[PDB]
Amino acid sequence: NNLDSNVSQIVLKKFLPGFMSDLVLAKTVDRQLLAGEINSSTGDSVSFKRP
Amino acid sequence: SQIVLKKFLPGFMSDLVLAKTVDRQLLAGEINSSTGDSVSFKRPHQFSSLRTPTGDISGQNKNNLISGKATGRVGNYITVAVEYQQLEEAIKLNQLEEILAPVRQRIVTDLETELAHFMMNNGALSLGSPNTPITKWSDVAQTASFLKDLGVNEGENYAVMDPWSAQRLADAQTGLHASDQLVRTAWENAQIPTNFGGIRALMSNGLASRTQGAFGGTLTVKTQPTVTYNAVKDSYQFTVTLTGATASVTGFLKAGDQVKFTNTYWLQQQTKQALYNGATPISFTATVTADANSDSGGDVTVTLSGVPIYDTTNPQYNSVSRQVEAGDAVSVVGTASQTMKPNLFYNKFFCGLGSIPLPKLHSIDSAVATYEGFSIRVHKYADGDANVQKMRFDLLPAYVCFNPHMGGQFFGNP
Amino acid sequence: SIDSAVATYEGFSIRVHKYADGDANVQKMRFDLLPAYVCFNPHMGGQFFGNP
Amino acid sequence: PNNLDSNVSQIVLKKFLPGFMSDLVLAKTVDRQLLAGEINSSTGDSVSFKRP
Amino acid sequence: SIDSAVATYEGFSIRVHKYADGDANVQKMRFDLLPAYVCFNPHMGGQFFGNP
Amino acid sequence: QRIAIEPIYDPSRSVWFDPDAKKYDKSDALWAFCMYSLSPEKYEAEYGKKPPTSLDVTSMTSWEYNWFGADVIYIAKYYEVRKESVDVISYRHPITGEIATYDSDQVEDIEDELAIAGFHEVARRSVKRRRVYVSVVDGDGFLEKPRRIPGE
Amino acid sequence: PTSLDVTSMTSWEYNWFGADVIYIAKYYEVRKESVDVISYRHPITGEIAT
Repeated sequence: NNLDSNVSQIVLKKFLPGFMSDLVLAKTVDRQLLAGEINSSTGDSVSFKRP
Repeated sequence: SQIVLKKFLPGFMSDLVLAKTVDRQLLAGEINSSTGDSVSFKRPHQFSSLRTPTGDISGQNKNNLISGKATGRVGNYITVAVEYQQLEEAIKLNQLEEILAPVRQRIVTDLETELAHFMMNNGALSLGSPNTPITKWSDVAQTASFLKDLGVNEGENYAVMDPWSAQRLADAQTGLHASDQLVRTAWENAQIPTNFGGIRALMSNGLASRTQGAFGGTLTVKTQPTVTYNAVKDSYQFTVTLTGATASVTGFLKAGDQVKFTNTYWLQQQTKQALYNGATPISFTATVTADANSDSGGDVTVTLSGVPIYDTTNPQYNSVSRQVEAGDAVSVVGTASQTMKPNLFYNKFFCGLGSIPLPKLHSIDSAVATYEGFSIRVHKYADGDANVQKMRFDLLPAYVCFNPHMGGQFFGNP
Repeated sequence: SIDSAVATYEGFSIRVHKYADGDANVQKMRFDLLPAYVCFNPHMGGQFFGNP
Repeated sequence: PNNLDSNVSQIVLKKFLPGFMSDLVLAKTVDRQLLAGEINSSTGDSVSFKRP
Repeated sequence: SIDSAVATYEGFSIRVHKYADGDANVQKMRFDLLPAYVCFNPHMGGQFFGNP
Repeated sequence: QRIAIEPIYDPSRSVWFDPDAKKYDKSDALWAFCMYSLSPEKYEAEYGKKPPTSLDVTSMTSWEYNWFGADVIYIAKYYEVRKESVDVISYRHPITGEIATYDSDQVEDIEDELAIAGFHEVARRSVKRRRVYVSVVDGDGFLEKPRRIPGE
Repeated sequence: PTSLDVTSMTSWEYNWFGADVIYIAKYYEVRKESVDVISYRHPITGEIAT
């Protein structure tokens, strides 16, 4: 009869899994032509010539 | 007609797949004598980012840290008890040995029936029209496609179908053109493979049945619900009131019905972009939990599982494109009052299951019987002084629903 | 046929019984003792108070 | 504002505070040998001693 | 005058700063990463749909 | 390593053999069981406190007997025999005898041989061999993963 | 003061008279404990000695 004070409320130290997405574009876009060309000297933008 | 053989004729038996498929790991040895009647597990955190062109911005409007919970509780007792007169019972009968065999099966059958009821009452996702049965390969591939499109990866999914549906799919498999082994297996044994369209597929004779519940009228939302994360961060349930119903009927919306919000769409949970089903966007759906009637004026209040969070002060927890507001149009899937046996599809981390140990009663003889990985406590005693003996079988389960958005019901579509 | 034991305290023995009700599914315990007093001669004791 | 009271748990330690107690003097001082093991509820409900 | 760190994840570098307000007993952190995009020729890409 | 001899208690209600084996020795048998009792406190001290205790069912006792102790858990050790393909290695160092066939269990790096008293010679012949594994199980799952015992 | 254990054996169809007995028990433990072993290897009159 009315034994609720004996027990305690425990919250476990375990996290339920969440939701994840995928990356395909970042690994397929071109990344070598623009690799460190935007410097402190260059500024906001750079440019490439056209054939 | 007097002499009777000591062998009992064989009987009917169902199969047990749900208890084997659900996760029995997280909730194991957790409801002990100290925790009480409930246990709690944590929830993952999410964050949102800002877009600014300046760097010395040390004073701004930052994020917030809010922690959620998932609560698992115990159920009622599953008890089967018999009384007898020892003279007649021991005339020739084996004193509850021919009772011993079909009682554990009844216990586990009732356990899994209630488990299936719980799963379809708490599931959120829905697919296909209820009337159409399962006939082709797309009806099974769609579950895996949708569940991948939501974004769940941690775990491994399952789908359960009736005995008849497996045969029609195998008949469809029989018509394949190039796989000799598959064609031969389908022709001879009529057994579909394990991996069917990307999802493990299991065939179960025992699946529960539900009746949709009479309804009518173009329902609309009366009052804008409150779906903030502070409100729905502990239970993922919300209460909504609707109009446009009939005058006054009992059982307007029964437990397990699916209501669809037309103008609100699902979101991919991480990218926070809408879902597109090849030709049309996917609308949001919710499941009725308890039976709801309708009073005069067609005002129906109902509690639904699965919440369309669109909080504006904590944007990182949104799950739908737009907020549900007054005047939005809702629909109910299915026909008026037909009864059907639903098919299920779910992730591993959707609903748990556990069992509470039972101590022995003092000065009362007892034993423990093991069946299918479950322990049943059997007690014997002699209450009453009229040649009446009593034996009882006891078991105590515990249930938890982690996230409603990784499971639900699915049907075929034309 | 009832589970029982005894315990001791300050040179006194107390019998403890543990049993249960099956239908109501409850467990109960009881502790019992039985005393006995004698008075040999009333002229060998009493109550004393300080005189004024 | 941080609302993270669901990250902690209400806990009750397994420690009991001290209670109250009394003293036993009279039972120790009075005589027990004469009446010890002399009365059985089965045989009767009384015993007798003879005066000098 | 602020201690910081740099981390790598999926081949991308994120810079983290950690600081605190003195008079309010408050601790704050922040993460930074600067992207840059180029479109060379619009005539080598687009969107495609199924056709009947 | 040492070989010991141990007793078994409650043989009639503990030891179960393969139905197919019909010999007195039980030589023609593929698997076997050995059940023994434990206390919940010992079950907690070993194994783990996380999973509750689930014990096997035999339903043999309580046969006009007064049962008082609900603190006994029945756990069975499980014996199997398997036919496995293992590679033999033949060291033919001429000094102190040449012909010497050995199993892949001992490796020139696992045991510090370092070709001091051994030449690899031929180490490709594969032979099917009879091996015996042991495991510990209950009515719930695997308490200990199977491991081979040194015999036949 | 004296506090005594109980074994619930005696006074069993027997006449008790003296309540002046105290039951005291010795409790034995076995443990696996980490200890540091030291090896003196003095060459004089035998070397290895741990």
